[PDB]
Amino acid sequence: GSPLGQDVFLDYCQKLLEKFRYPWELMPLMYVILKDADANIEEASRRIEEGQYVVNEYSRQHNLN
Amino acid sequence: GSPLGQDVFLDYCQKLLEKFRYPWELMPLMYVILKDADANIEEASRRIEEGQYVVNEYSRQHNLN
Repeated sequence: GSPLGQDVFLDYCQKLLEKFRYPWELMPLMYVILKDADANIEEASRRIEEGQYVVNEYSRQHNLN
Repeated sequence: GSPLGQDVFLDYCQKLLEKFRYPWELMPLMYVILKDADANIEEASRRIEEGQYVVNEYSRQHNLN
């Protein structure tokens, strides 16, 4: 019923958290992102990445001049 | 999206960013979360919430504060 399945989950977060070196308070975010990407960092990172670029891109196109 | 497919998306993001008062640098995260919750803040917030509690909870059992 509840093996490491959860522990690993937080472990990936700490890793996704390390991959993006996010602060310790964004664990709830890293946590959800993985909940969607089946918890697969490689599959979860591709989202954040697009996100980082996505958001940044939205900032490049507009350059907030 | 070219029409109101992406813009709305960032709108929810900025809103989710406001609902949780997250800094402006977590738009890539608020962005992904919405990507999983059909972009519906209500369905997306429920995850974060469980997340905040989830992580916080994991912080109580082990007592990390």
